[PDB]
Amino acid sequence: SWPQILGRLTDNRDLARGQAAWAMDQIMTGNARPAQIAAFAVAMTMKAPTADEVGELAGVMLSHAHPLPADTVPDDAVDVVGTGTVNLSTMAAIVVAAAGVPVVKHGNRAGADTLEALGVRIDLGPDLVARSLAEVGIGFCFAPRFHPSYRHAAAVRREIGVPTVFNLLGPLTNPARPRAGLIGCAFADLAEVMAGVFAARRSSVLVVHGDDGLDELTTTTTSTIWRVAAGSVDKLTFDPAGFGFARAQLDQLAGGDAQANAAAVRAVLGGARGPVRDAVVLNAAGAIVAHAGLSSEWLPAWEEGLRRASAAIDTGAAEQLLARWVRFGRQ
Amino acid sequence: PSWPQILGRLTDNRDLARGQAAWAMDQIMTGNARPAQIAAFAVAMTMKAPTADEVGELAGVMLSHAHPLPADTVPDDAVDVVGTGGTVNLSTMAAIVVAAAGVPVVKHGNRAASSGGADTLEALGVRIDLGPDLVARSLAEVGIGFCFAPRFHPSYRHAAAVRREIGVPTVFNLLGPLTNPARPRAGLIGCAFADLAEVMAGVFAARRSSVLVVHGDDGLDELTTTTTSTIWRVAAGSVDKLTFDPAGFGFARAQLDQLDAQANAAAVRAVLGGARGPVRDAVVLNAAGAIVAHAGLSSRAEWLPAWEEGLRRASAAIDTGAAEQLLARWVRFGRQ
Ligand SMILES: O=C(O)c1ccccc1Nc1ccc(OCCCP(=O)(O)O)cc1C(=O)O
Ligand SMILES: O=C(O)c1ccccc1Nc1ccc(OCCCP(=O)(O)O)cc1C(=O)O
Repeated sequence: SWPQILGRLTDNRDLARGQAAWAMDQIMTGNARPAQIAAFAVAMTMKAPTADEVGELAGVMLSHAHPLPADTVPDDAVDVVGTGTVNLSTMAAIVVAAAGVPVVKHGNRAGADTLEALGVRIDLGPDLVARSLAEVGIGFCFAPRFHPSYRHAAAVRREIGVPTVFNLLGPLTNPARPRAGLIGCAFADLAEVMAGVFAARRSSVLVVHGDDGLDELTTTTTSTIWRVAAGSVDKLTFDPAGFGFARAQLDQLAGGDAQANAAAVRAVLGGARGPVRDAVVLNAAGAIVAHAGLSSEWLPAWEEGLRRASAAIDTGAAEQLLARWVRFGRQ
Repeated sequence: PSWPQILGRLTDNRDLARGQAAWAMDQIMTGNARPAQIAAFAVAMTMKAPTADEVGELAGVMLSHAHPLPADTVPDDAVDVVGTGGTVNLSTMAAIVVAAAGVPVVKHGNRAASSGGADTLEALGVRIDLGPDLVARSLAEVGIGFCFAPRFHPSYRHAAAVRREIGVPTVFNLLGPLTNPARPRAGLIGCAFADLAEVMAGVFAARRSSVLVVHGDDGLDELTTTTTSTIWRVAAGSVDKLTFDPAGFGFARAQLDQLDAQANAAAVRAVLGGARGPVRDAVVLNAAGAIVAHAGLSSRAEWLPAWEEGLRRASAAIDTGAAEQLLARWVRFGRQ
């Protein structure tokens, strides 16, 4: 019951097995008042959620969500996304796909806004996302379309404004269920929890947190990486200087509205050089490294990832892929 | 100031700045707060661990919006007798006994949506839903009055609703006893939550009230006879933590089970009728506590002598039949 679960949380106790799932299921079946949703969200956040608990929450969401048709998602598909740099992750995603690694993203409007500004059709049913993945090499699951039952939880989150445990679930509830990815987490304390959740489902993932606060591999300083592979977690410090990347300023990597990001995307994929390109290349490589961690060395993998990412841009393959992505939505 | 700012601060486990709790409660009471914001605020403040300043701001806002009793109609030395709950039988009986001893009593409560304070009184034939003028007259003519919460705190209705929806106790559970609209300066105030009792006492202290905030070490929001009780003695803006043992005053230990509105009424009639037992003892104990608190208003009398006088007065109020008569007169007053 709610008094039971909420009571347990306000007493600063971890939940028993299944309780978080029950709570989430009530929320997802419209059997939860806004006050109950809000109380749970806040309490779960201030207690400090466990990997088990967050896993149960994402599990329920995925159990209710629209799936992609059987055998439409390649076994080695990847995600590139952050909890919240949507400009960097959107560009990295295009680059990774152009390098030949299938990419299936999942998001909402406020990084879907940027893709729409670029002329991409973001709101597609499972059948067409599958077609997009196969034919273009990339797909996007529009969260409101795939998680309609979450709308009540979505409204509460906007009403209270502040971040909660629910801010962690985006990368964990991709309806296409990619087994790999580059996952940004702005909250250092929670990044290890997310990595724990990915470890549980045996994903090959790099959970990343810039030491400057970015939910992305940064170039202004070092980054912390929770490398998830073989169901286990390794925590590393990462410095892109080891790969010849010059230090940049934080203000140089920041995003703007959909139109500004769209302009930045066209610039980078058009061959523009500077710190924005560098960050994109770096994060694209990270996703490729995660992809490699599925079927099997750290530095050689990175060096190869950086080559493939840079080439995907310089050959124009990334720019072409975007053009083909746009053209797909019209055909 | 905003909900994101305030809720963000609380979730970061920081105390609020001066005025923020007040701003939040004001929003809640002027209908400018979403149920989700209300619930988030109540839960977040609870898990952060509320301060006396913060709870004081909440109660302060509520009282600033409340309907007052008319000028010069509440005696200087009026007292409250109540618990946070979450012992209505005991506090109701204790209140009648205290009033019959000659200490003006003004209570504050609401009907229960499951049982509560007003329900016991209704079952006894008391008219609970009176306006300020009639509560004032009740207090003057009968020696006791009851402020029906919905009537005096109308703007609080949205907050009260959210309380029930989330179920679990929050800091909001402290506000009832802290927002008696007659603003009595003394009382016996029970708190079921041992952690928040000290906070309550701090709020009363800031007001320079003379109160015993009480928590039975068996969990009762009332002075118990089953074991010891923790009392936060509030007087002269100072809080003093004490442990109270009824055995020190000759009370035999009782079991918890020995302590429904129709059933509460029967228990009230029995005790006021002279029936001996653990229930009477508990009533006499808490009545005496209210009387000790009352004494702390004007005199700096010692702990022991004050209690012994309190116990004598409570017992006499029952044994002379004064308590029984006062209830009857209370019932007749409403029917007039
Ligand atoms: O807004 C609505 O009432 C609604 C109506 C139809 C379909 C979806 C609707 N809202 C949503 C449903 C799911 C959802 O889940 C998206 C997950 C949020 P996150 O990006 O993972 O953090 C978000 C919304 C929304 O209103 O934004
Ligand atoms: O229930 C509480 O937590 C509470 C605490 C302190 C004071 C009053 C409290 N309750 C209420 C206050 C106002 C109210 O308003 C009800 C509607 C009043 P009106 O019809 O507009 O005049 C209802 C309650 C309640 O307990 O349900």
